[PDB]
Amino acid sequence: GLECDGRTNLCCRQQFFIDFRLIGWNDWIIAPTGYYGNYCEGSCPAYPGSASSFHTAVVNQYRMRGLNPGTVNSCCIPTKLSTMSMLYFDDEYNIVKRDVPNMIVEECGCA
Amino acid sequence: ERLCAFKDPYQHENGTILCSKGSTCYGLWEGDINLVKQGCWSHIGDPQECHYEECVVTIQNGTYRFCCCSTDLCNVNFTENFPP
Repeated sequence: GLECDGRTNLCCRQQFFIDFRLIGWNDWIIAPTGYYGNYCEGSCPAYPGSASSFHTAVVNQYRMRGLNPGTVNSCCIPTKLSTMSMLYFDDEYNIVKRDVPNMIVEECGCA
Repeated sequence: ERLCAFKDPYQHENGTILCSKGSTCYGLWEGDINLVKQGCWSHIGDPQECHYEECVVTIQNGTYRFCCCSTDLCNVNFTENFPP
C-alpha cells in the first residue's frame, strides 16, 4: 500500500493525529494523550482477470463515441486496521482500561 | 509476548500477565503516590509513547503518572529526567 507523502494523489495512507487536548477529552481519558488514527485519501481505478478486460473494450468504445458507461470508480478505503489500548474514566469515576478495536488505519487500498 | 506487572482493583495471583503478541507494559499511579493500575498496553502505532527500556512518565489533575515500556516487568518503577 501507499503512504501519503503529500506529493501523489493516489490512494494512500495519510498520517493523522487525534489530540484529545483539542477536543477537550483529556478530562475523562487519562491515556493516551492522543494517537495517530490516520485515514485514507487518493484516487482509484474504475474497479477479475480476463472478462474484466472485455468490459474494458466496451467502456472505451462507449466513451469514444461520446456516450458514458458505468462510471463505478473504486474507493480509497482502509484495508488493514489495528486495535488501540485506551485508559479512561468510567461513568462512575472508576478507572477502566479497554483495548478498543479497529482504531488505527495502517494500510489503505482500492475497493 | 511480554510479562508485565499487574494490578486492577476494578472488575494477580502471583503478579504476572501474558500479553498478546506485540504488546508492551504500562502502569498508572495516583497525593501520596500509590498504584492504581498495571498491565499490558497493546497501543503500538505511536512509538512516541512506548519506546522505553524502563517505565518513564512525561484537563488533567496533574497528579496522575502514566507510562509504557518495552521490557519484562519494567512498569514497576518510573523516572522523570527533564533537562533544565
